[PDB]
Amino acid sequence: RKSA
Amino acid sequence: NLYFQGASGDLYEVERIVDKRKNKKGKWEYLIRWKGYGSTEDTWEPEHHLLHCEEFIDE
Repeated sequence: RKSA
Repeated sequence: NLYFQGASGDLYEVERIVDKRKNKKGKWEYLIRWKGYGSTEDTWEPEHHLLHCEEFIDE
């Protein structure tokens, strides 16, 4: 996922 | 003007919602076209990490  | 919010807290700009589906827990996920990326990078994201933003009107 998006994060960092 | 959509954004995804990361677990880290940061906001990532969304170009558009491509598609929608219900998951195994009965919750909605959206296929995200990320701004600056193409379709090969589309990812399914939970509804509760998505935000909609508008110019501030003191109302």
